[PDB]
This record gives sequence, structure tokens and C-alpha cells, in this order.
Amino acid sequence: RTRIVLADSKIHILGGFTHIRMARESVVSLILGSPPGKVYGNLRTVASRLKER
Amino acid sequence: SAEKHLSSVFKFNQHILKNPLVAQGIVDKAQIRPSDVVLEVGPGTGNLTVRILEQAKNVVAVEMDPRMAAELTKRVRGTPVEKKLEIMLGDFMKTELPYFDICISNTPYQISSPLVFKLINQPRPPRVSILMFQREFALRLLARPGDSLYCRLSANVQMWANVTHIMKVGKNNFRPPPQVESSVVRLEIKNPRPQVDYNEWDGLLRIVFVRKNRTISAGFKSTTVMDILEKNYKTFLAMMHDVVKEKIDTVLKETDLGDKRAGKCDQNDFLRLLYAFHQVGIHFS
Amino acid sequence: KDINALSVSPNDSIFATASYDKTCKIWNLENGELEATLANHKRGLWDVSFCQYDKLLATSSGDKTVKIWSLDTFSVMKTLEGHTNAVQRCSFINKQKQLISCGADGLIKIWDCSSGECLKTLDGHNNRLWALSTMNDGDMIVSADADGVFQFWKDCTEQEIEE
Amino acid sequence: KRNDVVDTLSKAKNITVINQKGEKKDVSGKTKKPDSTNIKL
Amino acid sequence: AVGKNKRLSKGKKGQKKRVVDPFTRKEWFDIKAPSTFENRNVGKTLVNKSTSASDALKGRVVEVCLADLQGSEDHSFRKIKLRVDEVQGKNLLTNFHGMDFTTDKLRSMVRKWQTLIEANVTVKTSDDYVLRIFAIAFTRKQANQVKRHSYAQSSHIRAIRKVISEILTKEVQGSTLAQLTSKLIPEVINKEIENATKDIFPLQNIHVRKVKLLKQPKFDVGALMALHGEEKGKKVT
Amino acid sequence: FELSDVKSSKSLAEIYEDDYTLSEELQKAHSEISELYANLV
Amino acid sequence: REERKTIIGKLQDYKIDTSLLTSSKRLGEGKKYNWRQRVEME
Amino acid sequence: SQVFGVARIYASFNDTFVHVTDLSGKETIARVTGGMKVKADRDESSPYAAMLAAQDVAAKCKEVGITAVHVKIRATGGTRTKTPGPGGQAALRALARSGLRIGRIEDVTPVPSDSTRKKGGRRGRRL
RNA sequence: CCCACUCGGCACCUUACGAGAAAUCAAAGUCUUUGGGUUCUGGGGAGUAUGGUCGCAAGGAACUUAAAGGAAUUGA
RNA sequence: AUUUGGACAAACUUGGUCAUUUAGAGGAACUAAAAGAAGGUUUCCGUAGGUGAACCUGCGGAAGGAUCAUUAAA
Ligand SMILES: [Mg+2]
Ligand SMILES: [Mg+2]
Repeated sequence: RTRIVLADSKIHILGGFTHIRMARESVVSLILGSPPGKVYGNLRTVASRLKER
Repeated sequence: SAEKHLSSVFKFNQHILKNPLVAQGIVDKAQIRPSDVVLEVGPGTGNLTVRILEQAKNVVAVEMDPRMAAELTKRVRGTPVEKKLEIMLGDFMKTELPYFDICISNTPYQISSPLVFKLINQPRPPRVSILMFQREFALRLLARPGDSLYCRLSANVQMWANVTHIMKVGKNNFRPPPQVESSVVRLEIKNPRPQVDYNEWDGLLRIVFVRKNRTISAGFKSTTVMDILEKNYKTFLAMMHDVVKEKIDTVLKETDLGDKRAGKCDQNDFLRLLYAFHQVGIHFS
Repeated sequence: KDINALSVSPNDSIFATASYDKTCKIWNLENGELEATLANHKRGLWDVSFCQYDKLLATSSGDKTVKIWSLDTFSVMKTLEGHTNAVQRCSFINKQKQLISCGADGLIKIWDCSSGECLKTLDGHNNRLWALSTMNDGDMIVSADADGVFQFWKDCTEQEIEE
Repeated sequence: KRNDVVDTLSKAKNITVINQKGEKKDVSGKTKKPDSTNIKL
Repeated sequence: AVGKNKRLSKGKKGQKKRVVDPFTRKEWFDIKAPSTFENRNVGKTLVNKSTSASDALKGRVVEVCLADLQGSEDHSFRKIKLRVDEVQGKNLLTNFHGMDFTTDKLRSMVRKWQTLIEANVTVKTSDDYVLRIFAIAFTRKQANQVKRHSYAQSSHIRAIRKVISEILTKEVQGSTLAQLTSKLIPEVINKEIENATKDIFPLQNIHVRKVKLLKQPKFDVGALMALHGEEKGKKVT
Repeated sequence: FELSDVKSSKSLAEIYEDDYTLSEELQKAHSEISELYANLV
Repeated sequence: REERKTIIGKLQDYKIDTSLLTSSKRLGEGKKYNWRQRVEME
Repeated sequence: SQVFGVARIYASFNDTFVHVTDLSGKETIARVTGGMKVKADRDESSPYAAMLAAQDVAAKCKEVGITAVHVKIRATGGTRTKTPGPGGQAALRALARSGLRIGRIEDVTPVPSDSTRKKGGRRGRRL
């Protein structure tokens, strides 16, 4: 539930405080080398949790 | 209604063997005398325990998972061997273990090195122990002086015991397959125990194995190593940085070990080094 | 490390010192010789209290526990657990029978030394309790909050049973 | 299914539990534990 | 974390009681800027009252934007440091101490597809005031240029740097600091650098990025008073 | 659950706005299903 | 072995406790007692 | 009639400092942090803690005499991130709401010309 | 700075009347089968066994009823 | 300082004698007992290490690893 602007090596994330931290972790995992498919799976897990609460 | 206590200790939140040949071999190589009480680590479902229970006076099975403990209980209830099994639950590093003659373990690899030394320091330690480690950790126990894998673990474990390889267990034998290869080893703790202080031996080894392929003298060049040895010498006198420097140089030169590498040194070479330091009054620990 | 508390035995024969180095040392009062060292807790000791009638010693720690030591054996008889935070004070009441303790959680817990169980919990404070004084074997107990609030507890077991 | 596990442990007598302190206590939660004079007299 | 669940610390044992409000004993003082600047009033500061107050005052450095001192937004991106040197009746006489730009302005000028030229010189004024000046310049593309970039060869950069160092050295040596500060405000130095280095290569955003004060001579109250442009007491009875 | 990998038509304000104010579409299909069944019968 | 036995034997002469010795692991870091019971009784 | 201070906001990843001082910066007028205003460690960096800290500082500043402030916000800088986080942004909004006049806003994060190695290691950090 | 040209360079885009099974290649091309000069080189992932070779340590006492001889807030 | 003798007298050791709780094993009574899903992880090369190693870690290097948005100006 955020918006991301990827300006070269500079990343900006717009959203709520808890939300941008969640987005930041996924972005950082991608930077560290995690393949996109594995990150996508975790996004589905957190995305599920977000609805129940 | 025991949930109050068992939930206060456990949360009720593994790679299971799938080759009967290794399990039978581990029991066979144990050579359990009929008058031997056996301690069984990582009993699991109970495949290995039941074979041990047949040949042993009593079997103490130490477990950490409450769920697997019930599985062991259900497999042995209402049987002739129920009276000879004592299932223990919980972390067993902290507790004082009973007396056992043989230890057969499908150890969790995380607790490998605490376990190897617990048996060694156990009062009246077991005579033979068949333990299952990973290939890397097992080879370092089995590493001989001058080998690439010779290390502090190799030297420490080889003076309180003798470790000999049994077998290699592949990642296919386990499901889900672990990413590391496994192997079985036997540990024979020496009786009588060598009459050398554990702290003194480990004290010398730690200083000299910081850089195992580096010369022994360079290990003693460190300022912190210089500082600690100075304080130890002061304590010896109580019951001088330049003085301890000279003392170290004489010992290394006379013993003809200062130009040698710890990765190519035997128990005798460390023992000779330890003795020479004691004569000069430097007690490592 | 810094010494936190000092306690004197009933006969003035020994006195104990509690330090933040996780140890309690019992000294012979006449000569100052070290009678024994009590080292079992995992955090620094905030208070030490001799039992005023028999040879027991209570030591309070930052590990959220209180332990009763037998002076004759210098060993931990009973360990009391249940405090959510560090225990700052510990004193014996009702002679050997009970022990009262205060903690940073603001809760005063009355324990049974023999069984080591929390009989009662008094909650009249909203901050840490540094000071705890007892009179007439704990018939009157005063605890001072860090906010500056006093709670003058009065024993009423005899009164309640009559009702 | 955990409650089924708990009842099985309590049912058995040759089971002891370790708290974080390392103490040996039985499933129910009480510390699990001959003298010549007692048996003869 | 002030919660009750927070673990107790050793430092909480003995704590000093707050029994005196510090601002009861503080005394306000007014800061005045040199005559080189249009607006002399640059705020006020406070000190503990003399038991002295002057000792803490002297050596105090305050940094303020030139826009406030000159009353025009054209200097919004430039800051001036002023150091207290003398005190007279709660008036703090200050002197120039340095100059610098805002970080946002510096980041704005630095852009891709152009060359960054920066030059520095350590030089003293006629007042024996040793100072260090930093200059920054960027290449620009001509009106009819079609290339995306406007890079300059290192020979041009070294030629431009030599010209800039000559101008910075010349002006500082042949001027006092009060005169030097008078030059900084209208940015006449930058226009001089533009014309001199222009034939070498067209340039843009030529500025004196920073000014440092490395050394000071013996303090002269007489000179300080002249820069700022004594008083009888009143009988107490 | 399925995660959308395409740009959301709803601006970030709209998603917050919508949640400020089991499924209408699911019930929409239900009504059509009944209509199709009734006509077929 | 006999060399090993002799060296360990001589270590017996030079042996001490290690409670006070700093461990090498630090290298990386760089009236009667109950008279009260009488007065209340009487 | 307008006395100016300097509101120095240091927005770290694990905390937020709101520090108001005189124009020189030698005299502290009020320092409040997110940790002082919250009950849990996890929430020290939260924007909610920052707003409470900013409001507390603003109340103290008005008592002393300060009616306007110059904001000098910064992040950890150095080898770490260079832009103030949401904690710093919340404190800035809180000060504006408090009624204190905001004079000039500048980012003064310590930006190294060149830096020493970061704490992560070769493979990175911030899992 | 602009335009046009010309040498040398890091590269790039579209195509090969060529090559290749293809990915693709200004070379990995030299109009069906072959010669411009010259140097070097060749003939994957899992296991099984070994009449083979070389290496690799330490050390100076069981016994209980098999069993309702039980469980049980749940039973007889 | 130190000595003789006379009473006061703490504290220590000892067998008894009264009071108080209090540990296991028995025996024999009374009372009470209204519940009922799934879910962490890029692949390597050279080198150096490993005692809570189902694998971890330091240094340099490679893709044989999935490029969206803005962007000539005015
Ligand atoms: Mg983090
Ligand atoms: Mg490698």
C-alpha cells in the first residue's frame, strides 16, 4: 500500500510509516541479491496478513 | 491438565533418516554389552532406540521436542522393554547427566561441539560413543597433524579421546535432503584421563591457533597475548613486560618450536612447549 | 563493582554486602574476614537482607528473582520467581515464614519461604520502589514510590477471618 | 493435536521434564525425586 | 522507552533532584553585526549571570543567512559566521568568521553532462588575517551547441584553475577583510572570474563556495570599534 | 490470495478512500447465475 | 609414548589452580544468634 | 519582538532527537527525544513519538521566550543514509502546528567527501 | 560552438545475395570439397565393485511378576 | 605490662527435660466434587578461516541475474 520511485540508485517510498518499512525490506532483499520470485512469495504472505487486519 | 507446566517450558512449534542399513550399523559397531546402560541422543521416532533397548540393561533417551517424545512413548508402551526406558525431555546441556557406558547419538548438528566435550568431561565418562556429525565437522575431529583441517578442535579432542571414522552418510539417505554431507564416528574417551589441566591445555592451544599456518613466535607477538601472559605471571608471583618477553623468547628458541607452525605440530610438541613455559613460570590458564 | 546494600546479622557477628558484580560476600564483623561468597544470580544484586530470627539470607537481583540462602551451608535453598522486572528490595516478615519483595514493576509480592509461592500481590504504585521498611515483624509495611507516593500497609488477616 | 501429546506424556510415568533452569521435574510440574532404619522399622 | 516493562538500569539508582530552573540564572544578550552588513540586529543569546559572563561570550560563533543581514532573498543560499569579540552593556560586538553555502544550493548546481572545476587558495589579507577561499565553477554549452555534454579538456581545467587562483590571491592580498567581506556581498569576485577565465572556456555558476579563517593576529579593540562605528554610569542613590 | 503485478488504476488516495467506505461482484454473479438457471429451466 | 609419559609426569611438580588466572579467551577482546526470639517469649 | 532559536532535529533510524538552542548553539534550551515519550523500544523511531517530543519542546521554548526557530534537520550521515527519515519529517510538522514561527529549513547531514568502510561487510547488511 | 572532410580509438543500431541445426556471427564470412604466413592443443549429473598404488590412531558386569500385582473425576 | 584471691558473666561442648513446627510410608474417618492451509534462502571463481557447523564467515572478482517512471528546451 505504498508508491515507489526508482530514480537511478536513489529509492523513494511514499506511504504510511509501517507500510514504507515493509516496502523497504522487500527492496533491500532485492538489492542484496534475492531473486524476484522469492521476494514475490513473501509479498503475497504479508499482503494476506494486511487484509485480515 | 498438564498444559500449564509443559507449555511454560515448550512452545510445541528436522531431517529424518530413511536408510535401515546405517541404523543397524551404528548399533552393531556400538558392541553394547548386556550390562551397559546407554544414553540415546536424538531418539527421534524410536527406530534406533528399540534396537538399543533389546541389548541394554537400561536406555536413557534424551529428547528436546515434546511431540517426538510422545511418539517414542507410544512405540514402547505395553512392551517388555517399557520398564528399561527412561525418556527425558528438554535441553540436556545444562543438566547433570546420569552415568552411562555407551552413547549413541543422532545428534542435532547445532549441539555437536558442546556434546563432544560434555562426554569428555563427564565424571567417569563413557568408554565408547558412536556420534553422527557432518562431513566438515567430522573430518576436523579426524584431522591429523599436518593436514589442512587440523585445528584447535582436532588437538583438544585428540588428547582426551581417540576419534575414528566409521562411515559416510549421503544427503540422499535423509529426507528432506540436507545441503551438507554426513558421517559417523566413534569417540573413545581415554581411561585414566591424562593428568593435564584442561584450562592449561586449551589456554596454550588458543594462543597458538589464532593463525595455525603462521609461526608459533608470531602468535606470541600479539600485544594482547603479551598483556595477558604478563598478568598471569604476576599472579604466579603473587602466590614486567620486558621480562616476560625475554622468558617467551628463551622457551621458543630452546624448544626449537618458535619457527614451526601449529598446523604441523603434534601433541608432544605442544606438551614440550607447555612444560618449558611452566619451568619459566608462565601459566597460560 | 559498586556496592548496593549492606546488612547486619542479629547478633552483629557477621554482615553481608550486595554488589552489582553479581556476588554477595559475608564478612565476619569483628575482623572483616570473608566468611563466604554467595555467587548464583545472573545480574547485579540490588539488596541483601539477613533474616532476623534464624540463619537465613535473602538476596535480590536484577534477574527478576530472589533467592534464600542458608548461612550454615551457604547454599541456595529456595529461588523465588514471578517478578516482571528487577527486584529492588527484599525483607523477611512473619519471622521465618514469609518474605516481602519490591520491584521496578511497582508490585509488592508476599512470598512463602517454605514453599516459595506468591501468596499475595499488593499493587498501589505506578513506578519503581527503592525503599521498603517493615515494623513489628511486618505488621506495618511502608513502601515509597519513585513518584513520591507512600503506601502504609497494615496487616489485617486477623481482622478478615473474624468478619 | 498438542493436547493429545500432553495427555500422553502425563499418562506415562517414565518421563521427566527440564525447565530452563535445568531442574528435573515431571509432567505435572512437581520436582521428581532406601534407608535401612525405615524399611526394618 | 519510559515503560514499566523496560529493564532497570544501574544509572537509575541515584539521580540529582531538579531544584533550580537554569533559565532563572540566565541573562539575555544582544548580538550586533559589523557595519559591512545592512541589518545590524542578528538576534540575541543567553548566558549564566556573572558570579564572569563575558568569558563565555568571547569566542562564541553564530552563523546566519546573508538574506536576513542584507534584507534580500538573493543571498538566501549563503551563510555568514560571526564571532563575538567584545561585549559592552549586553551588546555583543561581532566580526566576520567565515562564509559558506547551503547544502541544497550546492547539490542543485552539480549536474551531469558537465565538468566541475574547483580551486582553493590559502592567502592572507593586509590585516595579517590568514584565510582559505574555495571557488567552484561549471562548464556550459554555447547557444548553438548541439552536443549533449560540455566537457572541457584537462588542459582547459588546469588553465582555468590557474586563472582563478591568481584572481583569488590578488584580491585577498590587496584588501582588508572588511574590504574583502564588502566584495563578497555583491559577488564582484565571481564576475571578475567569469571575464578572466571566459576566453579559455565558457563557464556557469561561478561562485566563492566557502571561506575559512585559519589564523588571527592580536585582537585590536580600536579597530573593532571602528568597524562597528565610553559611557558614564548613573549614581546609585 | 493473488497479488496484482500491474499498475493500480486507483491512486493512493483512492485506496484509502475506498476502505473508508461477501463481495458485490460475487453477488452480481449470483444474480446472473439465478437468471441463467431460471431461463434454462 | 614414553616421552609423553615423562613430560606429563614432570607437569605434576608445577601445577596450580586456575581460578585467578586470566583465561586466554580474553585475547580476542583486547548475644545468641536468635536473641530476638528470647525477648518476645519473655 | 521576535526572538529566534535553532531547532536541531536529528532523525536516526532508531530514535529522533528534537533539540532547540540559541542562535550560537552553545546554550541548550530544551532537548526531548522519542524514547522519553514512548513505552517500547520498537516505537522510539515512530512518527508518533517524534510529534510528542516536538510538542513538548515547543511548550518549553515559548516559556523561555523563543517565538521563532530556524530548523536544521539532519540524518545519521557519515557512512549511513543521508536523508532524514519519517521521524524527522513528523517533528517538522509538529513544530509548525505548535505555533512557533519557522524561519529557515536546511539539511545539514554529515556528508563525507570520502568515507571509511561501512559496518555491513562485503555481502551487505540491513536484512 | 556550427558545418564538411580525413586518420586512429572505445562502442553502438539495421542488415547480411555469406556462415551456422540454432542461439547468433563484419567475423564464428572468403561464390557447392577445402592451400596467404605461423604457434599450441584434442582423437555433463549421479552411483557400483575392487587380486591395484600411496597413506591414516589410541590404549596398559546383566538379575525386576511377561502379565489386572492395572487404570479410574472417565471405573466395577 | 603483669600476678593472687572474690563475685558478675557473654559464648562454647555435653546428656536430659518441656514447647513449636516439620519429611516419607501406612491405617482408619468425614466432607466436597452441575459438567457437556501455506508459510526464511541467487549461482559461482581465487584465497583464508571456523568448537551452539542440517553449514557458517573475511577479502577481491564474474553474470553464466528480470530496466519501470522522469528526462532536448521554452
Ligand atoms: Mg532494520
Ligand atoms: Mg569460496
